[PDB]
Amino acid sequence: RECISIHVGQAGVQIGNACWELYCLEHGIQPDGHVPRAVFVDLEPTVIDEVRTGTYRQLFHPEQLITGKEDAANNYARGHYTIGKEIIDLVLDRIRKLADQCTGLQGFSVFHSFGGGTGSGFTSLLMERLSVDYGKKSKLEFSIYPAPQVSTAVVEPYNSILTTHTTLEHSDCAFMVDNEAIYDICRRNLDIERPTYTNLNRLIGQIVSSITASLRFDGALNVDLTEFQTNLVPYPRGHFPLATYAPVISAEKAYHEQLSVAEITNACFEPANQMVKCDPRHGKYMACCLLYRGDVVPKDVNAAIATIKTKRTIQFVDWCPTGFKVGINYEPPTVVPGGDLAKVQRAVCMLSNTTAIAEAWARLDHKFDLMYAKRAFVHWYVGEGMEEGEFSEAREDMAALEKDYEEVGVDS
Amino acid sequence: RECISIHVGQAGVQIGNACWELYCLEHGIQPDGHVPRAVFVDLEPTVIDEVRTGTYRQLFHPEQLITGKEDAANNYARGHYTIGKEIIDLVLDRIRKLADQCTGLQGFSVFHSFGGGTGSGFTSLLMERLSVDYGKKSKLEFSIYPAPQVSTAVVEPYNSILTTHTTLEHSDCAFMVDNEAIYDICRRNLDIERPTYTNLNRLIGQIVSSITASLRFDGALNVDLTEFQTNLVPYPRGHFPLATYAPVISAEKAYHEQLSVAEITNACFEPANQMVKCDPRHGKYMACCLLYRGDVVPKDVNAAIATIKTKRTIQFVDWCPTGFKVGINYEPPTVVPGGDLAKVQRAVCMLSNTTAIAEAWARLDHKFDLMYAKRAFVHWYVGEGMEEGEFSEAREDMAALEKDYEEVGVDS
Amino acid sequence: REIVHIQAGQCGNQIGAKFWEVISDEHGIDPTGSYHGDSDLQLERINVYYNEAAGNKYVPRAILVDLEPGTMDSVRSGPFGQIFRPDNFVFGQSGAGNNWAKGHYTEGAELVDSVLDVVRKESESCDCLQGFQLTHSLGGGTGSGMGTLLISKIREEYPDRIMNTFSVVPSPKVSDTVVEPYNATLSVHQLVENTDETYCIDNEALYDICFRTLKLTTPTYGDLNHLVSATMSGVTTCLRFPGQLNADLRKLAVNMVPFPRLHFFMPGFAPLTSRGSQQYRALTVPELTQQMFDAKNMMAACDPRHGRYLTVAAVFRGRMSMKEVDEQMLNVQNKNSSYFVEWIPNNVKTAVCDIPPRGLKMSATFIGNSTAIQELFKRISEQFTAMFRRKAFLHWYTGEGMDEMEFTEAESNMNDLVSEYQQYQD
Amino acid sequence: REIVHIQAGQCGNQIGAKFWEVISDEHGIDPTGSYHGDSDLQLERINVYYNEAAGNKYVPRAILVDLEPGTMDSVRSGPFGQIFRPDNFVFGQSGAGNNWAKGHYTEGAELVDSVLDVVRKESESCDCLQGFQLTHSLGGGTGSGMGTLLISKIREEYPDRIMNTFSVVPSPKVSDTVVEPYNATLSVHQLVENTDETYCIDNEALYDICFRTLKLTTPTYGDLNHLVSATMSGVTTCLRFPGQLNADLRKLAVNMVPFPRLHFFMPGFAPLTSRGSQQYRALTVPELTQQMFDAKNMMAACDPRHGRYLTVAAVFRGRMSMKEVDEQMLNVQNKNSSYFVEWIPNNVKTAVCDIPPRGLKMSATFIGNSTAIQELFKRISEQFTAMFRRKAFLHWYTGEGMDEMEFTEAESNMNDLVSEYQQYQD
Repeated sequence: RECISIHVGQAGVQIGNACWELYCLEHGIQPDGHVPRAVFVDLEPTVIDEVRTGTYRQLFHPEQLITGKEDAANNYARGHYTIGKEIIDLVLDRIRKLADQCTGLQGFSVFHSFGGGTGSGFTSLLMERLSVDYGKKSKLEFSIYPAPQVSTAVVEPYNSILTTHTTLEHSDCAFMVDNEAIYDICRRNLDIERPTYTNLNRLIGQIVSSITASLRFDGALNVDLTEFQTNLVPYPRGHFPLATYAPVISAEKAYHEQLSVAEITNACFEPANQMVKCDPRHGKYMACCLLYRGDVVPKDVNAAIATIKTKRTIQFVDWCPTGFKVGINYEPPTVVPGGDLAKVQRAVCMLSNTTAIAEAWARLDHKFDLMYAKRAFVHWYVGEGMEEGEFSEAREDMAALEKDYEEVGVDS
Repeated sequence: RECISIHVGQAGVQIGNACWELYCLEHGIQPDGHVPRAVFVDLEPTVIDEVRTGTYRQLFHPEQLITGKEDAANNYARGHYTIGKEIIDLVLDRIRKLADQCTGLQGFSVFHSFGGGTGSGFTSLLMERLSVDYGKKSKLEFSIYPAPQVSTAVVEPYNSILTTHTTLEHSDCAFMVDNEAIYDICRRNLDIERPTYTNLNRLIGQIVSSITASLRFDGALNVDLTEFQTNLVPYPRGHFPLATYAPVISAEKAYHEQLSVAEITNACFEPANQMVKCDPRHGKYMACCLLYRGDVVPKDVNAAIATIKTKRTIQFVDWCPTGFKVGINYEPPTVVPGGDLAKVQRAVCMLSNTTAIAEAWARLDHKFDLMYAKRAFVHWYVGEGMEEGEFSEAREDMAALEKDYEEVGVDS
Repeated sequence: REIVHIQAGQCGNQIGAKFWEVISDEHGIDPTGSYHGDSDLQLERINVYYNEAAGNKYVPRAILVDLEPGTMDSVRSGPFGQIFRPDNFVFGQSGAGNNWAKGHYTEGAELVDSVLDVVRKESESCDCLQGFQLTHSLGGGTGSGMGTLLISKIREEYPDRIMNTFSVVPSPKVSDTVVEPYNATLSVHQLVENTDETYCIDNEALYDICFRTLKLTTPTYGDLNHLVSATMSGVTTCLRFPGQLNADLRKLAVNMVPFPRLHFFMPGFAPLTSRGSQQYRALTVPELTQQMFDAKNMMAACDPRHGRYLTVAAVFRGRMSMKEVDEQMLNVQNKNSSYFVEWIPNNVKTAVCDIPPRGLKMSATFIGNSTAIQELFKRISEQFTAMFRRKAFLHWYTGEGMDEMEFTEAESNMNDLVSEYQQYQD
Repeated sequence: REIVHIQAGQCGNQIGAKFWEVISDEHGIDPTGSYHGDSDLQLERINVYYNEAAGNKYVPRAILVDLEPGTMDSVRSGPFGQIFRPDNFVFGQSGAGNNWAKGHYTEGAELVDSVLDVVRKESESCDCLQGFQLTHSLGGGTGSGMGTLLISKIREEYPDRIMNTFSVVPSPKVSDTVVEPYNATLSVHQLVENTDETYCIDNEALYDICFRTLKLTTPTYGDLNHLVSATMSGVTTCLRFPGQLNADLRKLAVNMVPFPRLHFFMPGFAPLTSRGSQQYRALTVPELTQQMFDAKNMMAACDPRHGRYLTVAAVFRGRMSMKEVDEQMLNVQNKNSSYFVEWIPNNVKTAVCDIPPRGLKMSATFIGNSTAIQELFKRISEQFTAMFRRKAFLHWYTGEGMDEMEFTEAESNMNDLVSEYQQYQD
C-alpha cells in the first residue's frame, strides 16, 4: 500500500524538502502534526542540516536523517565505493526499519540527482542493495538528469553515465525531470528570470505530488505504483519516462485558468512544457500515464485522448495499439499559498517513455567520451577504488541503451 | 514467596543502589517508608559508605550493610580466599538472619560484577556457602560480565574465569548484562555520549525491575522465580541467559512511544538492544522468557510471538519445539522522573539462553590464557592463598563450558 | 427467485453505485432505511436483490471487488454507500495496476478466494438462486482481469444459475486507457466462455445518446452510469414484477441465444426525451418502438442498421395493449425484413411487465442480439494486433507472470468470435 | 441436580471471572447481592451452581486453584471477585513455575490435599451431584499439571459424577509460551483418561471468530474469555432450564461419546453478529444452523470440513418449532452426508431449552464431536517430538522430579489418541 522514499544527494534533499512540503500542505498537517515515511542521505552535513535547521524541522526523526560529516566529493567513485560505502549499512537500516514498521508496502520512491557525488554514486549502491533485499517490490527512482547545456559539475557525465549503468539493472521505473528544460517553463510558461532552485523544486514538488500523494489517494480511476512500471515500461531496462504537468500557468500574469480538460491535455504534448530537454524531436511515445486530478469527466478524457490518438503528428510506437493509462483522481491540485503557481481546479501530470531520450542519453554519453578520451578527471576516481574497468565497462553499458532505445522504436 | 538479594562488589552495589531506587519509585515508598530485603557487601568501605552517605540513606539497616575496612584488591584470590574470607561468616549471618525473618522464601537475587575483587572472589564463596546452606532454593545471580573490548581492570579475565568456575556449580540461573553492549544502547537507542555509570545502572535497574519486582507482583500470567530456571535452563550448568529490554526509547528526542506490542517484541531480537555484546552471531536461542508489563492483550502476544516463531532467521534450537515463556504483568513500567528513559505504557524484558555466549565465553577465556601463558599477575594471587591449581584447574573448567554451549546446540 | 450483483473493478463499481442508486428508489429502499415504497408491489419480489436481517434493513446482495481502496472508499463514503454490509467489500489494497494480468493471475488471484467465499455466503442466502449480475470495464485490471476471473470461478460453482454480464467495451473514437485492447481482448475471451448474457455499453455511444437524445450539455460520468443502470433495471428487477406476459433472465436467455457462444447484446431504453420541453408524452407505443429500434439509442457503439438481428427482446413495463404491442413489433419486423435475419420467423421476443419506471407512464427495455456487434470485436481485435505485433506494453503483462501464448489465445478466440457472428449476417 | 466449577491455573481462573461474570447475570446474581432476576425461572434451578447461606448470598460453588497469588488476587480484587467465599481460594504462594511437572508432582502435589478437602466440602453440599466443570489451559503449570491432577483425584473420588473439561489447547500460528507442547501433551494425556467431556478452545480460533464474525477490532482477552463463557453457559446451566426437549450433561455425554476415550468436542455459539448493523435478526433458525455448522465459528482451531463428525448436539435455547428444528437438522445431515460419518443414522442430538440468553431472542450452543480434532493433537504431538528429540527445556521438568519415560508415555498415549480418532474418519 505505501511507498517509502529515499532522498539522496543535496539536490535530492532540496527537491525532497520541496516535494515533502507540498505534501502536508495539501493534507492539512502543519509543521508539527504526524510522521513522514522517508529518509535523507548526504555525505555533506550542512545540507541535511538545512532540514534540521530550516522549515519542516520537527516533522522528521533525527533517525531518518542520515549524514556523513565527512566529504561529499563531486565524484561517483568516492561516493559509491570509498566513502559512500561506510554509510550505506546505516542508510539501509532505516529503509529496513522504516520498511518493517508499515503494512504491506509497494516500494521506495528514490530521489537523486544523477550528476552528483552523493547522488550518483551512493544511490547507485543503495538502489543496488535494495534490488536484492526487496526484489519483490517497486523501485521507481525519480531523477534530475544533467542539463543539456547548462550542467554544473565539470565531470557531471562521469557521474551520470555511472549512476545509470549501476542503477539500470535495479530500478523499476525511473522518472526524469530535466533541470534546464524546467527553467524554460519558468521563463516561457510563468515568466520569471528569477527562478530560485527553491522553485524548480516546487515544480517537481508538484509533478511528484501527482504521482504518489494523490494517486495512492482514492479516486475515480486509481493507479497503483506497480500499475506504473506495468503500464509504463515495455522492457526490463529500468526505463525512464518523462514528467510533464499541464496547468503550469502563472498565478499573477495571465488568467484563463478555466481551461477545460480538452485544453490542459493538449498542453502536455507540446514539447515546451515537459520538464525535460528531450523535445519529441522524433521519439515516438510508447506509453503514457495521464494522471488527472480535480474535476474531470471520464468522457472528457475518453475523448480528449481520442482526439489525440488521431493527431498522428504525435506518432506512437507501432507495436503499441493503445498506450494511454488514464489515471483520474478527485481532489484538485494544491498550489503553494503564494509561490508563483496559478492554482487551477484540474491538472494533467502525464509521464511517459518516449523514444526521444534516444537523444538525451546520446548527447550525455558523447560528453563522457570526450573527457574519458583524455582521462580528464579520471585520477579522481581511480584513487577512490574504481578502475579503467568500471568506466569503460559502464560506457559499453549505456552504448546498448542507445541501441535499445533505438530498436524498441524507429522500426516496425 | 520472597527473594533476598546480595549486592556484592562496589559495582554490584552501585547497580544495587540503582535497582533499589527504581523499586520504591514504583511502589510509592519515599526515602523513609518500609524496610528493604537485601544486603550489601564490599571490602572497600568508601563505596558502601555511598549508600550510607548518599540517597536512600535511612532506607537500610546498618546491619544489611557489610564492609571490611581492609582492602578490596582487584584480584579474585585475595577477595575469595585470604581477605574476603574473614567477612563471609558475618555476611552469611545476615542472609540467614534475613532469610529467617521472612515467610517461605524462594531464593536470593545476587548482584555482582564478574571481573572485580570483591565481586568475583568473595561471592564465589558466598554463593558457594549458599548452595549448601539452602540447596533447596533458587540462586539466580545477576552479573555484569567483562566488556568485550572495553574492560577496566588489567586482570579482569583472571577474576572472571574464576568467578564462573566457582559459582557454576552453585547458581540456578545467572543473568548477564554486558557493560559495553549497554553503552551502545545509550549511544544508538537513546543518544548520549555522556552515559554516567549512574545510567547503565538505571537501565539494568529497569530490566531487573521486570524480573523480580513486577513479576513477584500479581498479573495476567504470573511467573515465579523458580519458573525461570525451570523454563530457562536446559542444563545444570548455572546457565546464563541475557537480559534485554524493549521500549528503550529516549524521553526527549524521538516520540513514537505508542509502539504496540507487535513492535516492542520485534525490538528485542534485533541484536542492537540486548545489554550484551553477544550479538546472535549464530547462537540459537533455546528458551526465552518474554516478560511483558503494562497494557498487553494475550492474543497480541500469542501472535506477535507466533509471527516470530516463523521468522526462521531467528533459528531456535532443534531439541526445542517451543521455548517461549510468556510472562504478563499489569502495571506498566516506571521510569525515573527525569533521567533519560522514554516512559512507555508497555515493555518487554526478554531474557534467554542463547548458544551465542559460546562466543562471549570464548573471547573471555582466550584473554585469560594469553596472560596465564606468561603468569602475568599470577604472583598476586598465589601470595594470596591460591595455586597453579585453581587457575589451570578453573581454565579446564570453562573449557567444558565452551564445549557445553557448543554441544547443546549447533548439532541436531 | 434471486440474483447477486457483482461490482468488479472501479467502473463496474462506480456503476454499482448508480445501479443501486436507481434500483433502490425503484424499490423504495432509503440508504439504510427500509421499504418506503409508494406502493406495495415494489416489495413482494425484492428478495431478488436483498436480504432480511433487521426489519428495515434490506441490504443489497452484491459484491464489491477491487484492488484500489480509494474507489470503494468513495462509493462507501458517499450517498447510498452505507447500505452494503462491510462483508460485501472484497478489497485488495495491493497495487491495482492497470494490467489484466495483474488482476487475473498475480494480484487478483489471491483476493479471489476471499471473494468466492462471500459469493457463496450470498448464494446460499435463501430460496432459489437464478443468476448473478456482473458490472465492469474491459479496459483495466480489476475490471477485465479480476472480474473475468470471478466469473470463470462462479461458472464452475453453479453452471446452472445464469450469468448476465454488463461490460463497458472499449469505446472507439478515444480510449480512456492505453493497453485497452490488451485488457479487453483478454476479458472478452473469458466472457465468450462463461457468462451467458452480456450487455455491452460504450461510454461514447452514451455520450452521443446522452448529448443529442438528451440535450444534456455536461454529461458527467454519473449520468452515463445512470442511463446504463436504467436499462439493467428494466431487464432484471423489472421482469421480477407481474405482467400480462412476463419473462425472466432465462426466458430472456432462452429466447435470445441461438448459439452457445453466449452472444452479446446491446441494451436500449424507451422514453429517452430531454427534460422540460421534449416531455412530449408521444409514448402511446409506436413511439417507444420508434425509439428502441433506431440506430442512435443503442448503448452499443455499432449501429444495428449495419447487420441483421438474431433476437430482440422488447421488455416493456407499463400498462399497454397486448395488441398494440404484439402488433407494432410485426410491422417493425416487416419494414426491416432486410435486417432481422430470416431463419427465425419471429426474432422478436415481446415481454410485458405492468408497473413502469416509478415516475414514468410507459417504458420498454430493448435487448438486441444483432450481428452488428461483429463490427466491434473487430475493432478491439484490430487494436490488439496493431500493437501486439510490436509487443507494445507487453512487459507489464509477462513481467507479471503471463504467457506469449495467452495473448495469442484470446485474440484468436475472440477473433474467431467475430467470424462466427457473420455466419448469420449471411 | 448440581455441579462444581473448577478454576485451575490463571487462565482457567481468568475465565472463571468471565464464566461467572456471565452466568450470574444469566441468573440475576449481583456481586454479593442475591437474585434480582428479571424473571422467576432463573432461580428454580440455580442450585446447580450456588449455595444457600444468608438469603441474598448465593455463592458460586467453584474452586480457584493456582500457585501464583497475584492472579487470584486480581480476580478477587476486581468486579464479581468478592462473591466467592474465601474458602474457595486454594492458592499456592509457591513459585507457580511454568512447568507441568512443577504443578503436578512437586509444587502442586502439596496444595492438592488442601483442594480435594474443599472439592469434598462442596460436593457433599446437598441434593445430588451431577459433575464438575473444569477450566484451564494446557500450556502452563497451574493449568495443565496441577489442574490435570485435580481431576485424576476427582475421578477416583466419584467415578460416577461427570467431568466436563474446558481446555484452551495451544493455539497454532503462535504459542503464548515456549514449552507449550510439553505442558500440553502431558495434560491431554491425563484428560483422555479421566474427564469424559472436553471442550477445546483456541485463543486464535477465537480471535478470528471474534475479529471477522464480530467486526471487533481490539479483541482483548476479556472478550475471548467472554465468548467462551458464553458457550459453557449454553451447555450446562442452560439445559438445567425447562424445554420441549431438554437434556443434561449426561444426555450430552451419553449421546456424544461413542467410544470411552472421552473424546473432545468443539463448541460453537449461535447468534454471533456484530453489534449495531449486523443486528439482522436473521435468526428464524435456518440462520442459526447456518451459523453453528460453518467452518469458521468453531471455537476449535481445526475446521470440521476437514473430517467427519461422530456426534453433534445443537443445544438451542429460545422458543422455536420442534419441527423447524428437527427438520433443519436433517437437510443439514443430508447436504453434508459426506462429512458426518455413516454408522450413526442420526449423528445430531437436537436439544431444546425454552428461555434464551437473557437479552437475545434465539440462540443455540453447538457441541461437535468431529474427527477433525485429529488435526490438532497431531499438531501438539508434532511440536513435542521436534523438541523432545533434543530434550529442549527438559531439565526444568526432570530437575523437578520427573521421568524421561513420563514424557514418552504422554506423547504416545495422546499420540495414539490421534490414531484412533481416524478409525472413524474412515
